[PDB]
Amino acid sequence: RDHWIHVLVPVGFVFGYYLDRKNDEKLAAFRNKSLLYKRELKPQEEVTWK
Amino acid sequence: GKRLFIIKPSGFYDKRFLKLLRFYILLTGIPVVIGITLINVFIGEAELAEIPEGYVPEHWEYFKHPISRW
Amino acid sequence: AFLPSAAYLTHQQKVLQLYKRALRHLESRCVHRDKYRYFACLLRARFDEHKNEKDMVKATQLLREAEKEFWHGQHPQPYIFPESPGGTSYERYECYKVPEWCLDDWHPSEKAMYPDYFAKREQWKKLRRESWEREVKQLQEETPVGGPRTEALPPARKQGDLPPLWWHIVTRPRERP
Amino acid sequence: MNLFSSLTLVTLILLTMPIAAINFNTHKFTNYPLYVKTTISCAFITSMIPTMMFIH
Amino acid sequence: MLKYIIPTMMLMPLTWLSKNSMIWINTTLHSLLISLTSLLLLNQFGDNSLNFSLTFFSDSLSTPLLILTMWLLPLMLMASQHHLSKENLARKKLFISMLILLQLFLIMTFTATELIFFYIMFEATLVPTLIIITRWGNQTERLNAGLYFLFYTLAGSLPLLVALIYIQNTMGSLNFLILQYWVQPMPNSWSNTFMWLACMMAFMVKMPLYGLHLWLPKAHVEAPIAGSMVLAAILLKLGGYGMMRITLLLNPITDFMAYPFIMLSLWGMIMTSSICLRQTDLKSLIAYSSVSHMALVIVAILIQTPWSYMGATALMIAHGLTSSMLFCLANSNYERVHSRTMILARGLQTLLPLMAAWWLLASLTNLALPPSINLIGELFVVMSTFSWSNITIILMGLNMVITALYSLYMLITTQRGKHTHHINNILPSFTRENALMSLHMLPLLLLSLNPKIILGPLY
Amino acid sequence: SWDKDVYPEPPRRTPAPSPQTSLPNPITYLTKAFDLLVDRPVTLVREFIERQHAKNKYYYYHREFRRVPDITECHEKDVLCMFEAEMQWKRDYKVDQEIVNIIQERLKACQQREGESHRQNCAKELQQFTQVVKAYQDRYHDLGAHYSARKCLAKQKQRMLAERKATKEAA
Amino acid sequence: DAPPLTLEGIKDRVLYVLKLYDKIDPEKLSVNSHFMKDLGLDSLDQVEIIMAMEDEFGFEIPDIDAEKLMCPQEIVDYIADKKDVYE
Amino acid sequence: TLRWQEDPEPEDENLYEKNPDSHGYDKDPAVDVWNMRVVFFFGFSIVLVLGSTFVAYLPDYRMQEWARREAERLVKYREAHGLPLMESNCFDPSKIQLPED
Repeated sequence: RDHWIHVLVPVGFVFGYYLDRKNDEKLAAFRNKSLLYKRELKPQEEVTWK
Repeated sequence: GKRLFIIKPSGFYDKRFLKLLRFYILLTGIPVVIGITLINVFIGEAELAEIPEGYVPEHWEYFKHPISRW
Repeated sequence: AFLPSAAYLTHQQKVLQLYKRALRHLESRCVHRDKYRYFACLLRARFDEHKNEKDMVKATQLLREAEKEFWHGQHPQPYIFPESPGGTSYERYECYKVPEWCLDDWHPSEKAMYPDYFAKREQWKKLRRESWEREVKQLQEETPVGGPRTEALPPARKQGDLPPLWWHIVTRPRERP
Repeated sequence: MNLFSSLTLVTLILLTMPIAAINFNTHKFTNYPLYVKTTISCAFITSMIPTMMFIH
Repeated sequence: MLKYIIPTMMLMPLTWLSKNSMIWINTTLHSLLISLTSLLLLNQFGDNSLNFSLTFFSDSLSTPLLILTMWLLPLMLMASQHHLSKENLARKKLFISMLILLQLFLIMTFTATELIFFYIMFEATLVPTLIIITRWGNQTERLNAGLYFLFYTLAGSLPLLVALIYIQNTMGSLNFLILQYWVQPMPNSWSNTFMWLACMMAFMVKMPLYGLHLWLPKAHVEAPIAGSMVLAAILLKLGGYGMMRITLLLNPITDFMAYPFIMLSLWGMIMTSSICLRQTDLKSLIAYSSVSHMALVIVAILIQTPWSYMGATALMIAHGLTSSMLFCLANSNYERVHSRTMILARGLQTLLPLMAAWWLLASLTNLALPPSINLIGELFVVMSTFSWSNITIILMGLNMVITALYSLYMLITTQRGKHTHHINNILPSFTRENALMSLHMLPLLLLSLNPKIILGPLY
Repeated sequence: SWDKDVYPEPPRRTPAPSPQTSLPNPITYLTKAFDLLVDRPVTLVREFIERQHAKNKYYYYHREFRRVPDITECHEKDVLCMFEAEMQWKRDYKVDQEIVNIIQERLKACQQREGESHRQNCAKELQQFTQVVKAYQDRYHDLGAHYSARKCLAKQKQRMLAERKATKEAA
Repeated sequence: DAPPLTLEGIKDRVLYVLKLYDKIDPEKLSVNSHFMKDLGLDSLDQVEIIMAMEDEFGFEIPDIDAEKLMCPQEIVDYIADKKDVYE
Repeated sequence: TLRWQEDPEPEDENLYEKNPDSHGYDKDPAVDVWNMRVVFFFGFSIVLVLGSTFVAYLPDYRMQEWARREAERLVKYREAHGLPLMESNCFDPSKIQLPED
């Protein structure tokens, strides 16, 4: 490819964006446990947020 | 008759910059304005209503304009 | 006391300048023309009374006393011509006096609108660059050693050449461009 | 009530229109001072109407 | 916050593997892409801040600074590509890498929830800035300027490190949210007095405070254009941000301990402003104007009222934009005439009309013309200081004269009058310079339409 | 539209036009031209837009917050409960700011509507404004830029201590 | 406004105001007539002549150039230089 | 006096001589035009216009207007039951234990 270098910055965003999502999986200790948003789970809803 | 030569600095480059700036602003300004007008005319804004019993809404359903919800 | 031609001002020059400014101030005080004529002829008689004075120190004392008289008798706001310094429209059009070298920075697209003018400009620049070395070689051989003693410039001596340092006094912008 | 506010803000918007007209210019304007003078005279009429309404 | 750090650190392979003719295009394109990406930090809530992880967070104070930094990097890339056109390729890539490293350090300094991480990268911002100033500065005095800047900063900020470690040992944590919920009042003692001084003096130097400002009219002058942008538009605001963060823990000693420093700014912003009336140097004039504006910011922070805090945020953003634009205009004039003195080149409106229009608009935004955000910040600080005391309005009002008294003065001698006869290399304005001016100014006037996004976290 | 109980307005009383001259006033002719040339196309365009909006309907809701225990029943240096208490306090603070804004808007509307008899006909609005300003000042003033629920609780405790002491002096 | 000037026009003007002087015979002077040499005038009369020039053409001649103009053609040349005539 | 070997200072280059259509970005004309196009496209038509559209349509920034709606509820409650429009105490004074003195 003559100009493959122009994928260096965008995909480095996307993978980096994905990393932030993984951090949410490490911070779900109080998911559907906060006193303000404690709510019974809807049918066919395993989690309130991902 | 008897017209003289009015000596002035070259205004070609500044006029070229202004033309380029207006063109590059308008090139995406016209599509976004058309998009906002089409959103507001056809799809339109939401209508405020009370929360139905046993139904919880999404977070993006708490806002009025379609672009804000999006 | 600050002149490009002479180092100093002679006594007659001081008397003439005093007569000029005194007549101008009297014209300012005496707006109507006939009254101005009366007092201008009176001032002319007063200047002509001591015309044939041979004692230099007496003439100098009379000059100093006349300066004191004039400074006591000024108009607080005298008449200034509109284009003279201090006037209403002095240096008004200096925003319009664009120097000609900006024409060298013109685009070829706008240079095509004036073909004959730019041909004449090219031949003028050719004449300047043809005569510049002749002008400077005249300048080195004319002035004495130790630098010029006066700001006056020599003219074009020989035939077929131009006076030295002429470009910025010929191509100067017009008063009303 | 509806004629009043509409005509007053029309006077204001009509006054601010030629600024955008000259700022969005490309060519040499065909006697822009005449355009500005006509705009201001029309705005004078448009502001004369609610002054008459206030007088009434 | 990983979605902005990773592309910024991937900009270095982008600028190190590019061709010898397309480094500027690629770097400007991708930094503009990152500036567009930066708008996703506006998800702010009226009660809670935006917390990403244990390491990074961003409330409504850091967000305008982050957007300004990642918008400012492409502007430096476009500005600093003319005096480096003849430079060697490797040194060009090293300069771009220094700019990229400086942006990375800044945008992770503004988001650190823990205070010692903030200190570490607040001092990591020293190295690329100093390298740029002492390497690509022009004249002899860049070395002395770099020494002055580095030593003022470090000698002011080592006791800040000592105090922060003492806070970590005493309170038990340095996280800003924990400190927000575990803050204890500081009683009256000499130990607490020197605690306040150690916490404050680093930001006092970096603000700069009057009497500690001697490193500004050197480092803002000998540095190149991109160095001038970062020196006037982020780092001073970085000191202000640190001051806003660390004034939380120093209550209620501040209610008297801020008493001298306010005076040191309240008189100080007079004197430096008067210096701009009698400055023979354009860059020095802009630097002393920056001193005066940041002294006004210092007073606003020290009186600690809500209106003063929103005024300080708006003032910091607006002053960063205006100072960067003014430095760009002065650098364009210096490139054209090859001297920095203000009186050499006169009457440039006859030759450069559109750049004269940009000069007029920048000067108008400098003297706080309404409804610009400069006037909004200045006004809010004025209201808060009038609530603080009455006679302060005099110290405001006189300043409101003197500011204009230099700004229009800066407008006259550089643009009005009869032009210099012997200077005949005044080329017409490039598209690059005009694009740089428009990209500096149009966000400011657009921010005048919706200012509520820069009015601080307590808006 | 808006709700008239929150934003009160008196029923208007418009006099009938009873002219005493024969010259026709231009106001009536210009008004008739206004509903001819302006109101009809504007209303037609709005009718078309309203039909297009009635073709595609969807709703949005006002977010409701349940009550979390406040800072008075929160253990000290227990961030898990104090965080929720402080969030509730800040939400309440913003709501009270908008309430005071509503009362200020009421006062300005009363003054403009009454015109030249505003200092007699707007006594109730001024009294409501004074009451809400007094309560806001006693609730939220002099906290600083670093305001929190603990500072508000300390200010309220000091105010109740001063009130109890002043009662004890005059008892 | 501001009608154009010409060399023969300004020459006619300076001669026309010169024959209205009671110290000068109109049947003797020409365009190369010196004042104190060919006409027997005085230096003060030259000063009055220069002030008449200023009041005629509406612009003031500076003194350091007023002390040098000695013939009507010299005044014509100075006015032509100062007004940029015959473009 | 003899002095060291040193290149003289080069003359100042003009970009308009070899390229009268130069935009001032680079000496290469194609690189010049492409740099100008990249700057004008990604600066004005990508960040500025779309950023203004994004900021103009922010979804209820800082909950601000929401509080207004909540006020339009609360007063509607507190003007209907005869309650005071605003209490002078933030918390309930019953559940506060003052120190004895």
